[PDB]
Amino acid sequence: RCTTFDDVQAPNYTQHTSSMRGVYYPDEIFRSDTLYLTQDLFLPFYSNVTGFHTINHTFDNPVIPFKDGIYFAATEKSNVVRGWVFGSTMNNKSQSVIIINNSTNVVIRACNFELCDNPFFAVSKPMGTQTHTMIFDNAFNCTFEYISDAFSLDVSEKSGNFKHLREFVFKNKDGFLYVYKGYQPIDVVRDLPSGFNTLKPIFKLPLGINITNFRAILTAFSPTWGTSAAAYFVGYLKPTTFMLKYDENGTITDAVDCSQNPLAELKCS
Ligand SMILES: *[C@@H]1O[C@H](CO)[C@@H](O[C@@H]2O[C@H](CO)[C@@H](O)[C@H](O)[C@H]2NC(C)=O)[C@H](O)[C@H]1NC(C)=O
Ligand SMILES: *[C@@H]1O[C@H](CO)[C@@H](O)[C@H](O)[C@H]1NC(C)=O
Repeated sequence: RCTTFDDVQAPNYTQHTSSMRGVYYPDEIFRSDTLYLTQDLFLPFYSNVTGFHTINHTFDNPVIPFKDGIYFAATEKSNVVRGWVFGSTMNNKSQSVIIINNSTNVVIRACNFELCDNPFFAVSKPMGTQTHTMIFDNAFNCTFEYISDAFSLDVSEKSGNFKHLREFVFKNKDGFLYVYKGYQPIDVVRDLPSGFNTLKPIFKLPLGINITNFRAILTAFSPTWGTSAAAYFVGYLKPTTFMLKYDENGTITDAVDCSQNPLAELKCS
């Protein structure tokens, strides 16, 4: 059973900056102590980024075009952003893959899903426990199934600053859904803080599905819906030439966006 919310305020599509975020290890090669020039799908430095903010009567989960791949950040203190649906029609007329953390397991399922237009987890604000999981009402022709080892995640509403910055890069390449991940702690009340955090590949999903759109799977907090403060950010990957500095320990510690300006475009420098 799918549930829509009553009086949702429309999204504002606020604009923010990506600073120097979104850099990821572009492949599996273990380069070390070198500079590496490549042309790949990168998020250019100081690109515009769309901020979807959940607060008060606002609950931003619209269908967002996937295009050539995305950078996706989330500023969190109450584990609101819990997953994504990647697909095309977002109907059960086509294949979709759901990638979620449902508070005990990480689930990745590629099926013909009867998606809820307003998919959400629901948590009791007084009881502090997850009560509902309403993402789809039916599923058939399931093509991919992954369920992680069990864990225990704090689902309850928290107060104060956003303490967790969770970054991801999603690409559809060679029939695979590449999922890159990075994390860093923060303490901020708004916006996507400036910084640099290389993302590492965590999934290379052999789905082979058409992914033109996606939707964020969020968390409503009820005491009959309600919200808790959160925000995610979508940037679009573009074909760009980057120079990645692989340190002596094999770590990407710095990068130059060669299209940023002629000073950067010193071949590059
Ligand atoms: C998160 O999803 C997992 C996977 O569907 C759930 O684990 C399964 O739960 C069902 C009953 O709900 C059991 O029959 C299965 O044996 C479980 N599978 C595994 C691998 O443990 C889990 O219960 C879900 N968590 C929440 C909080 O809904
Ligand atoms: C999903 O497919 C079933 C039949 O397979 C159909 O009854 C249902 O209406 C579809 N979903 C939606 C949202 O229409």
